[PDB]
Amino acid sequence: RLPPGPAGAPVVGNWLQVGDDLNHRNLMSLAKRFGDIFLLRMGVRNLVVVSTPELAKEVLHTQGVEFGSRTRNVVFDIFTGKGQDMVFTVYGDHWRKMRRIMTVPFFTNKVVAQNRVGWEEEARLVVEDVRKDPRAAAEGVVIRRRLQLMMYNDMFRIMFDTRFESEQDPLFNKLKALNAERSRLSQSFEYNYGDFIPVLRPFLRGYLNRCHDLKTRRMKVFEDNFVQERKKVMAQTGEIRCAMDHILEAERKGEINHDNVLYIVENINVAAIETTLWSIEWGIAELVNHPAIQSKLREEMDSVLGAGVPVTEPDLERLPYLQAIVKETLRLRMAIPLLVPHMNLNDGKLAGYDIPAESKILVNAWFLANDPKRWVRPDEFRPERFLEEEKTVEAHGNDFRFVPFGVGRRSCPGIILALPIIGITLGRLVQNFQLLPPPGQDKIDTTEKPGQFSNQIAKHATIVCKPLEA
Ligand code: HEM
Repeated sequence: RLPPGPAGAPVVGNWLQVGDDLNHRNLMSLAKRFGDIFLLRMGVRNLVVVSTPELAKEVLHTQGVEFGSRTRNVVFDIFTGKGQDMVFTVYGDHWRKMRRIMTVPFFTNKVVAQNRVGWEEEARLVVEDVRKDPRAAAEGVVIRRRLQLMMYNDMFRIMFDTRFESEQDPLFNKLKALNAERSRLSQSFEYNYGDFIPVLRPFLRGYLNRCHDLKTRRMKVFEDNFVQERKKVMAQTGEIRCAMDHILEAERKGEINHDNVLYIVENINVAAIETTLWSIEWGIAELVNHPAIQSKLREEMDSVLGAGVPVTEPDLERLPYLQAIVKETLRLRMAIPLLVPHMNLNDGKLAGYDIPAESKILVNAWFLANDPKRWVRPDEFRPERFLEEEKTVEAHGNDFRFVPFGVGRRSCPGIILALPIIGITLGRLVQNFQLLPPPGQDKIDTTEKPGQFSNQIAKHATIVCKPLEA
């Protein structure tokens, strides 16, 4: 009836057997013991993990409604207003409304066309700042730091038609720290006792007070420094000139309330910025460690675009090797490796097993994308696979082995923004630098740090960026 799994113990369930760190690696090991679908009890919380494309199809597509909700806990409830946001809402009319209101301002080809030259410039500014850093060509630079500013500027250009001038900008650093604390508080293991053993919830008072205050400070910065300016600019310009203008217009029309507006901002800041950065950083690391692939990419852009001609968004469709490098980075180095948790509001069935209502459903998407029984040597960083035996497999999940952006109703709408940003950024870097390891090393250390939320390079990479002219 229930899926197989390790026998639990009273009130702790499997918590003390498996620990707090549930990631795509040790969930693979459990799948090796218990099969394509297995159950864990984290105290009172049911967790179901599926590890086949067939089961991903069931969770994401065939029963996409039945399993189309999100799990929450007392911490995420504070930050999302108990699902008054977009990401962490259950499936229903609220989610439909939010998803619809966000489509025109954020997630169309027109949004891409209106923002691509900003993305292209922010990428060029990364190159210029690294190009002038004396360390970059010598011991190397931790390039994700400058790329972080690029991601902030790309996303705040879309949201508010604004950017941050430098890594030293006070507002940029204030916002960065609030976003970091927002995610640290929601991803910390230290509140698990009160979620898994709910009778202990009173002892979380202090932790939850900390979450309240963080939300207060973070929403205040969103409001004071970005949202209120748009109301002012909207009134004086009389028009709708950025994504969040559309959102505020929906509030003015009475379709949403101001809390919904701020939760959209809250969502984009945790869903879009560091997430894209992880893939860019991973791709840089693998390009350093695969010089032949790096040179082949550089040759593609020179051949297709011409020498010295910068890559732009409309060029990506005629740079299939660049696109394949991006897909292979999302495959081998999938940085959101368990997607986002799904949840069934009502009792359901998967693979014939009964799934209790409100179970947390995890798709091990990294494993789907790296299963040696379903891919040709997935351990290799081989972008050519997406030009050869995988040449029809795309990032939007037409093949249920490769679902880095999900599939179906709860799939990532930001795919339309992430893919061009990654491609432009990697292309621009390779057009201007030889990407090399630091002098004392032959390779970038690509050891994973797998967690329930992200699969980041464990050590932020120090990259030597040697100008091609040097
Ligand atoms: C490489 C970068 C990114 C990756 C790999 C990624 C991946 C994902 C995944 C796996 C999900 C959940 C799929 C599921 O629940 O089955 C998701 C959801 C979401 N993503 Fe992204 N994403 C990226 C960038 C972005 C960006 C740039 C934005 C917005 C500008 C964004 C906005 C969202 C939103 C709003 C959701 C929630 C969708 C819903 O629950 O209805 N993402 N993303």
